Amino acid sequence: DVNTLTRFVMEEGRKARGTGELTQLLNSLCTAVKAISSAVRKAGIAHLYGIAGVKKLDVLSNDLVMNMLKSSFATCVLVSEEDKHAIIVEPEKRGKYVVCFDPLDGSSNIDCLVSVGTIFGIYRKKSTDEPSEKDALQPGRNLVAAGYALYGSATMLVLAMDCGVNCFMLDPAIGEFILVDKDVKIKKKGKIYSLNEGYAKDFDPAVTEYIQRKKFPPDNSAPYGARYVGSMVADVHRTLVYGGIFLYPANKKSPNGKLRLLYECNPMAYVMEKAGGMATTGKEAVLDVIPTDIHQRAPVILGSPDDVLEFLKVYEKHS
Amino acid sequence: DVNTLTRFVMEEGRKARGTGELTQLLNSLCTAVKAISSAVRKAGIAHLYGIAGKLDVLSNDLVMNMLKSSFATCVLVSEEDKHAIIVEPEKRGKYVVCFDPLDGSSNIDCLVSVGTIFGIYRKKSTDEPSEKDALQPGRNLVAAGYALYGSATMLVLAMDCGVNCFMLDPAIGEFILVDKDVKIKKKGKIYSLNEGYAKDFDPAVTEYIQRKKFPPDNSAPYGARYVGSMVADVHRTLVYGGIFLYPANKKSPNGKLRLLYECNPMAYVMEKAGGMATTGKEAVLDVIPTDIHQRAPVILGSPDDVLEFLKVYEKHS
Amino acid sequence: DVNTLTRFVMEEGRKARGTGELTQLLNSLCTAVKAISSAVRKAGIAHLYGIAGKLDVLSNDLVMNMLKSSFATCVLVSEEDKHAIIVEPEKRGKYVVCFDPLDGSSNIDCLVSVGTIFGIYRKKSTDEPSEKDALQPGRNLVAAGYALYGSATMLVLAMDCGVNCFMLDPAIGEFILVDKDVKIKKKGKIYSLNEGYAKDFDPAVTEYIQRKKFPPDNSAPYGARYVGSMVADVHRTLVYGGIFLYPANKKSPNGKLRLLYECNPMAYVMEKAGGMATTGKEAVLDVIPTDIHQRAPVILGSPDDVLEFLKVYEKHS
Amino acid sequence: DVNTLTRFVMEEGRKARGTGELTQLLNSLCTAVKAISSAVRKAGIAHLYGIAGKLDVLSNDLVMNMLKSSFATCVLVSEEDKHAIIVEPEKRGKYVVCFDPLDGSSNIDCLVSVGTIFGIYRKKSTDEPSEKDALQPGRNLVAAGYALYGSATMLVLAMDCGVNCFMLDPAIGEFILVDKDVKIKKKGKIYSLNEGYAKDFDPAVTEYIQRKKFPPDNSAPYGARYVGSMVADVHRTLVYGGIFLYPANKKSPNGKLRLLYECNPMAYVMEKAGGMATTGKEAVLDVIPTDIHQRAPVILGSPDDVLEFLKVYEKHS
Ligand SMILES: Cn1cc(S(=O)(=O)NC(=O)Nc2ncc(Br)s2)c2cccc(OCC(N)=O)c21
Ligand SMILES: Cn1cc(S(=O)(=O)NC(=O)Nc2ncc(Br)s2)c2cccc(OCC(N)=O)c21
Ligand SMILES: Cn1cc(S(=O)(=O)NC(=O)Nc2ncc(Br)s2)c2cccc(OCC(N)=O)c21
Ligand SMILES: Cn1cc(S(=O)(=O)NC(=O)Nc2ncc(Br)s2)c2cccc(OCC(N)=O)c21
Repeated sequence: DVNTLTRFVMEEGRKARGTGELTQLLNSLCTAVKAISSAVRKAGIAHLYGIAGVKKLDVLSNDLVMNMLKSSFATCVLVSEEDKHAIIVEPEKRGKYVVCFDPLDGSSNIDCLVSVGTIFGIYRKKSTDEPSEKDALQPGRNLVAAGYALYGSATMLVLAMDCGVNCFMLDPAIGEFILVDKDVKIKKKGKIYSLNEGYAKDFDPAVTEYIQRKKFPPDNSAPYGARYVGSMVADVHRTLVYGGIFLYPANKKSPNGKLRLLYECNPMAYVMEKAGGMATTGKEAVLDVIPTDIHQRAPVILGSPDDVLEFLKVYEKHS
Repeated sequence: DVNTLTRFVMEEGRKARGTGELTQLLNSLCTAVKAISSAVRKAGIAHLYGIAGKLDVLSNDLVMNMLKSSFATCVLVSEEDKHAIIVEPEKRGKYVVCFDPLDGSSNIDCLVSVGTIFGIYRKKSTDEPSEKDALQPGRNLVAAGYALYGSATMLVLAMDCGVNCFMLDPAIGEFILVDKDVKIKKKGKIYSLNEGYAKDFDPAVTEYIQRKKFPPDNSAPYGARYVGSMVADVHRTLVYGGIFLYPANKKSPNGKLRLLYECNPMAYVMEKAGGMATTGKEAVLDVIPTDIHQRAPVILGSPDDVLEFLKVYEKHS
Repeated sequence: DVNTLTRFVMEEGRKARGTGELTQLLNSLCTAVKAISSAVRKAGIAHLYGIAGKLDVLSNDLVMNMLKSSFATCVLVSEEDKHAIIVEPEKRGKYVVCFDPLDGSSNIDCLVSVGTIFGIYRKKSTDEPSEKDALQPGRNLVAAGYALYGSATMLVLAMDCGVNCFMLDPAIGEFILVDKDVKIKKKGKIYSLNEGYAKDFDPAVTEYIQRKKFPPDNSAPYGARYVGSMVADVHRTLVYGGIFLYPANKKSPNGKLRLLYECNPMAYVMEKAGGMATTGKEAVLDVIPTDIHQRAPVILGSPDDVLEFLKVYEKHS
Repeated sequence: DVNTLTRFVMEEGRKARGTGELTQLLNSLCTAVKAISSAVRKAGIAHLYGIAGKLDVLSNDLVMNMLKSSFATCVLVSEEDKHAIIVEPEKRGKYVVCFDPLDGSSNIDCLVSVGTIFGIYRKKSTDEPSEKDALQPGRNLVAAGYALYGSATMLVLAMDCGVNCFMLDPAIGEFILVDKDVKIKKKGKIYSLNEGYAKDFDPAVTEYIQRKKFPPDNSAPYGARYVGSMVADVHRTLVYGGIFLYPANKKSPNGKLRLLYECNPMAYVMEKAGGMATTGKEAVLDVIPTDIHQRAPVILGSPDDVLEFLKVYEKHS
C-alpha cells in the first residue's frame, strides 16, 4: 500500500493520541523543504537572466523555514545556523516545540552544484519559564524528532523518531513525499571512511593512526574506500545507506571541532542511533553533550558501530 | 540579452554556414538530457509505489532513440552496450556519438550526483559506417560535454568556440546560458582522488599528494573533495579550480576510466577551458584507441596543478 | 499569512476536536487530485509517443486507491463504476465518498476544462456497509467540492465553515489558500445553458431565457457562456455571478447531470457560498435518491437569478 | 518515430533550404509559449502569497523580448501596444509578427482557457521599417497559429505544408507532435457565438442560428458551445467541426475581433485545415488592412456550415 509523508505522520500521531501540534510542525517543515528543492533546482532562473526582463539561496532557505515554522502555530523557540540569537515566536503563534535547524548546509559548495541539504532537530520545551534561548540548551537525547532533507540527484526526506528512521522520496510530478524505506538500519560494518584528508597535517594522533589502519590494514585485507562530498548531509546519508564511518574530528587548533552541536551533530547523531549506529565526540556521545551556547561546536565520528568502535580503540590507544 | 541552448546552437551553425545536421544532433541530445533529468529526480515515482494500484537502462534508451531519430548519426558507442550500434540506413547521418548515458548510477542508491557524458566525431569515410569510426583520438572531437544531475541540472558544451554552461530551468524545460566562454582558474586549491587506493599508488601520485597536504613552501594545504561520480568531481574542478586524479597503478596499468566516453569528452572540455588533461605519459586527446571500451588514466584540471603534477611525474623518471 | 490545504484542514479539524479520520480522507483526496492534474496536463506524454522507443480510468484508479488506503472510507461511489464499491474490512472507516473522477473527459480531445467532483457523507446506518449508504440527500454532506483543471488547477472546498479556494502551485506541489469564505454575487450578468436543446425546452425555460436576451426593463442583455464541462461553468458562475442551467429535455426527461456526484456537491458549494440550486420543483440538496447513478435537472447560481427563474417557473403552473 | 516542434521545424527548414531566420523566430516563440504556460498554471504563486513572509503584461513582455532577441524580426504588432514596435537595427530580421500575447485573459479570473495567437509575414519592401509593413492581407501569411492553455497546453502551427498540433510535455518542457496534417470535418454539429446579444443580431445571423436550433428538415438540432475565449472555441471548432461566429451587426458594422492578430491567424489555420473563414462580404484573408488594430467580422469552421451561413447571409442582402 502506498504511503506519503503527510499520511504517515498523521497515522503515527493518531496511534499515540497526540494533539496534532507536532504533526502540524512536521507538515510545515515538509512544505518548506519542497520550496527549497524547487529553488535549489533553479526553477524560474530564466527570469533572473531576462527572458522577459532575487534573494540569495541561503537567505531564501532561512525565510522559508522560519516563516513556515512561525505560521505553523506549533513552535516557540527557533535556532538557525544563520541567526545569532534564537527567535522567540510571537505569542499569537506560540506552540510547545523548539526547532533548531540548518536551512542549507553545504551552501559553500553549491556553485559547483554538488548535493546540499536541510538539517533539523525538534525538542519539546521542558521549562515553565517564559521561552528564551535557554530552552534550546537541551542534549540530543531529549530530541522528539530529527532529520534532514538531501537535495541530490533526487530529493529525499529522512525522518527519525522513536519508531525508527524512515526515508521519503520527493515526487516532483505531484509534489509529494513517497515512503520508500521503512525502519532503516545501518550495516554493522562498512567499507568507506569520509573526512577531509587535505588537513592531515593537523590530524590528531589518533585520527592519523585510524586512517592509516584503513589504507594499510595490518592483516593486508582490502582497504576501505574514501569519499568526501564536503556537504555534511551528503556524507552522512551515504554513510547511512552504505555503512561506513564519517569523521569531523577535533584537533589541537580546533579543540571542539567545527560542526555545530544543536543543528548539525545532534540531528545527525539522532538519526544514526535510531538506525543502529554510533555517534561520538571521542570522549562521549554527541546526544550526551550538554551545550552552553546555541552555536557551540562539537567533534563528531559516526557510522557503523564496528567502525566507530575500532576508531575508539585506536583513539583510546593514544590516551 | 537572454539566450538558450537551442538558439545558441542555431546562431553558431548559421555563423559557420553548416548544413544543420550537428544542430539537430545537439538538439536531440538536449531533449534526451531533459528526459534523463526528469527520471533521475524521480518524477512519477509515486506510480512505482502504487499510487494508482533500471535507470541506466532507461537513460541509454533515451539517448539511443533520440540520436537514432535525429538522422545525424551513424555510429553510437555507449558504456551500456558491449558493441557499437549502427544507425539504420534510412536514418544515417554523418556523425559518431560516444556516450555514458548515466555515470555514477552504481551509487545512485545514495542519491549521489550523476551525469551524462558525450563526445561527437565526424565519421571516417563514405564507406559503410562501422565501429572503427569511433576509434578516433579526442583531438578529432567536433563537440563534447556533460550533463550534471546535481543539486540543479547543468549542461556543459565544449566546441571550437569555447566552453559554455547552460542551466536547465525545470519550470519551463529550457537550458539557459549562464556562463559564457568559461576558462578554468590557472591554479586551484583542491585535489580530488580516492585516497583509499593509496596502498597501490604510484610513487609520483604518492609524492604529489604529499605535497598537497604538506606544502614545501609553507603555504596552506589543499582541501580534499572526492564525490565518487566523475561528472560531479570534474565539474567542480572546472568551476572552482584544482586537480582531479584517477591514475594508473601496477594493478591497473591503464587506469579505470573509459577513454572514449568518459576521458576524451572531459579532456576536451578542459583544454577548451584553459586546463590540461594527461595520462601521465601523454595528453588524453592524443591517445589513439584500439578498443571502444579501453581505459585510460587521467589527471586533469588547472594548468599549474597539472604542470606541478607533471614535474613530480617526470622526476620519477 | 500563508496557508495550505493541509494546514487549513488540520486547523479546522483540531478546532472541532475530531479524530483525524476526515482530515486523512481530505489529505488522500488532495494527493489524488495532484496526480490527476499532472496527468491532465500530460506530464510524461513523450513516453507515450516513443521518446524511448485512458485518462478517466486512471483518474478513478488514483482516487479509489487513495481513498481505500486512507482507512477513512467504507462505501465508494464513482461515475465510472456501475455498482458501489465496498471497502474491504481492514480498511473501513465511517465515510461515504461519491465522486466523478474526471468530469468533462468526453470532450477532453479539444483541451476543454475538466474536473474532479466529490461529496463526503458520514455513514448514517449501523448496517453492514452497502450501496444503500450512498442514498442520502445532499443536506447530509459533511464536505463537498471540486478540482478544476483549467488554465490553472484550483481546488474549491465547502464545509460548515464556508467555501475556500486553493490554487495548486505546480512549482512545489502544494495547494495555496487564495480565497477565504467565498460568497457569490447577489445577481449576475451571465447565463449558461446548452441552447441547442431549445426545441425541447419546457415553457418556463424558454421564457426565462427570452428575458435574458430581451430584458423587459431595457437593461443590458445578459451574456451567454456555455463551455460544456460542468466544473468549468459552475466555477465561472461561482466566481462571476450569474446562472447555470441543465434542465430536462426529451432525451433526458429526468435531467442529465447526476444527483449524487455532480449536482449535490455543486449545490452544496453554492448554498454554503450563498447561492441557490434547484430542480425546478425543489432544492437539489433535498432530493432523496433511490439510485446511485440517477439524474436530476439543475438550475443554480446567484440568488436573484435563480429566484427570477423560479418565479417564471411558478407562473407556468 | 517521435517528433518535437523544434526538430520538425528544422526538418521543414532544411527541406526548403531556407536561411534559418524563420526557424529561429519559431523556436523563440516556443520558448516564450512555455514561459507563458508556466505563469498561467500559476507556478511560483506561493511566493506571491508570502510563503517566505501582470499576466497579460508578462505575456506581452516574454514574446516581445524573445522575438526582438531572435534577430528575425523588424516590426512587432501587439494587441497590447498602441503603436507597432520597430526593432533596433542591430536586432533586425526579415519578419513582421502580429500577436495577441494572451487572448481571453479578460476572463482569466475564472480559470477559463486562454491562449496566444500569432501571425508571421515576410516584410515586403526594403524601406525603413514602419507600421505600414504590418498592413498586409492574411493571404500573405508565412506561418500562423496559436498556443492553447487548456486542460493541457497545445501549440497549433499552420504553414503551407499544413496544420500540425504539438502537445507540451511539462515533465521535460518539450512539444510532442501528436496530430500531423489535420483537416477539419466537412460538416459539424456545433455552433459557437454569444447568443445573449441576440437583440443586436443581424437578421441573417438570427435566421441561421434558428435553422441550427430548429432544423427545417428531419435532422437533430445542433449543439451550442461558447467559452468566450476565442482560442478555445476556434480550437474546439477545428477538432470537432462546426462553426464559430463573431459577426458584424449594425452597432458594430465591422465586428469586434481584430483583423491582424486575431482573425487572420485563425483564418489561415482554418483554410490550411480545409475550412473556410469569411466576413460575410469576402474571405477574411483577402481584406486589405489600413490600420494595425482594425476590426473584422469572422465566421469560420467546417466548410458546409460556412457555406450554409453564406447562403442565408446572401438571402438578407
Ligand atoms: C508523528 N507524530 C505526531 C504526533 S502529535 O502529537 O502531533 N499527534 C497528532 O498529530 N495526532 C493527530 N490527530 C489527528 C491527526 Br490527522 S494526526 C506524535 C506524537 C507521538 C509520537 C509521534 O510519532 C511517533 C514517533 N515515533 O515518535 C507523533
Ligand atoms: C553549433 N554548430 C552546428 C553546426 S552544423 O554543421 O550543424 N550547421 C548548422 O547547424 N547550420 C544551421 N543552419 C541554420 C540553423 Br537554425 S543551424 C556547426 C558548424 C560549425 C561550427 C559550429 O559551432 C561553432 C563551434 N563548433 O565552435 C556548429
Ligand atoms: C476539517 N475537519 C477535520 C475533522 S476530523 O474529524 O478529521 N478531526 C481531525 O482532523 N482532528 C485532528 N487532530 C489533529 C490534527 Br493535525 S487534525 C473535522 C471534524 C469536524 C469539523 C471539521 O471541519 C470544521 C469546519 N470547518 O466545518 C473537521
Ligand atoms: C519551417 N521553415 C523554416 C524555414 S527557414 O527559412 O528558417 N529556413 C531554415 O530554417 N533552414 C534551416 N537550415 C538549417 C536548419 Br537546423 S533550419 C522555412 C522556409 C520555407 C518553408 C518552411 O516551412 C515549410 C512550409 N512553409 O510549409 C520553413
